[PDB]
Amino acid sequence: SLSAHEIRELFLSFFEKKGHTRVKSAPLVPENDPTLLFVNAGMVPFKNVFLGLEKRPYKRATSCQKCLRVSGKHNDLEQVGYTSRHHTFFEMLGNFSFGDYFKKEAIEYAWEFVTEVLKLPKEKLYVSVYKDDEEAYRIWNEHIGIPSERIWRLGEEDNFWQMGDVGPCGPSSEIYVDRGEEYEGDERYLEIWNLVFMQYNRDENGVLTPLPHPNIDTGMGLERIASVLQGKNSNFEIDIIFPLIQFGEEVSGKKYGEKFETDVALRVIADHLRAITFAISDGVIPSNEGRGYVIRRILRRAMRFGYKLGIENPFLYKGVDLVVDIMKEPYPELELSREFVKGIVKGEEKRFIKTLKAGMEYIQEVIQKALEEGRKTLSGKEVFTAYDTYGFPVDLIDEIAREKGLGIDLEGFQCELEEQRERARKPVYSHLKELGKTSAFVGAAAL
Repeated sequence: SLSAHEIRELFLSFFEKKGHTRVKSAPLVPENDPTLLFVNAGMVPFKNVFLGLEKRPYKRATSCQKCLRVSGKHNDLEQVGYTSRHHTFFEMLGNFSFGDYFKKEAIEYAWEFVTEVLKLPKEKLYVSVYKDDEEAYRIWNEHIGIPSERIWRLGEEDNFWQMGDVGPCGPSSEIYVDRGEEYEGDERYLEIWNLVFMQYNRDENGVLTPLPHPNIDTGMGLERIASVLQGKNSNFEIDIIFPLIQFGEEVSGKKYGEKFETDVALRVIADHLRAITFAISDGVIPSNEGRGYVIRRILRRAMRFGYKLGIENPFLYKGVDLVVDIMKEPYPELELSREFVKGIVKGEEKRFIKTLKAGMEYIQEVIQKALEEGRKTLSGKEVFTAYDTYGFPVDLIDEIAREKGLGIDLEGFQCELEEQRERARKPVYSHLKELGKTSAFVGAAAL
């Protein structure tokens, strides 16, 4: 019913209709936060304002934020392709108070938007609050008029938010849509909005004291809500994503929705195309460490799944064109970076494709021999070969082996690394013993 592009502008213009200043998406890469690789949510750009370190001409903000979930405590990379809900890159709609309005308004606005602007039947909406948050329950039940039967009081894991282990925190309220009895669990009661009531400060001892000025933080995933409004069962079948699945079909000659493993590769390519396009446009260069390596991995993973579909040549650079053309309205700057991003991608593909094929042969070889001889893991040496000789990211090796039931000898791989680190001994820096763990985020040459 509503195009993804349409949903975005509405959200923005609706909150703009209420004192909110439309702040544009901060780049995926944090200008000054060398600890965090990518912006993973809404408030990150606004973090200091929520703390009182940065002032702002406004007390109300709204935005559609370019987000990546490929690092640290918010890392969905391992799941991308296997489900219908996970992303590397995605857009988050948010409304924030610093701290002007609190729970009531945040709830009032959110209810209005979902009922009036989104036009979703109110009897098909469920809400969750923190069991100890009586104020929030009250607002929903009495003031908004949600029957007690469509309100959930849940615990800390479900309804309490924290900025970190210390600092600003508070209860949260999530809005769900009952998609029908034809579904199950969180797929039936699909969350579309998370409202955060930044109410408390947690000190170094874990004690919670009230904040002088309560804050508001919210997040609504654009791809997910669009799937509800477009009646889709997957984020990948939406107007602004499905064309990329079709790009995968056209190049491979395989069809979506026939074989599960075929769809996985298709979803991986479609999603990764958006990630690489947006990251390289925002200034990231594929390298062997940090932000550059995460995208190298993403790009390599996509190359691998395409080759799994029988694509013997580079194709990912062609997909950039589609993404740019699909996302040029809300992000007109993607057009200035188009050819630049395309060239970078093609060069990366061209640089690694032959080494990927040769590596896949080696990996499938030792994998096959291990099954013939009754081995349940790839030895440390074999993992080091594919990682060092063929430049395969560890996570990728672990995933290819996982396809046939084999794990990877982690202690043996750690051992092998010290022995290699030793060849120089007898950029990036690793504690000894960290090396096994550090190798999941850097290329072999970086060690």
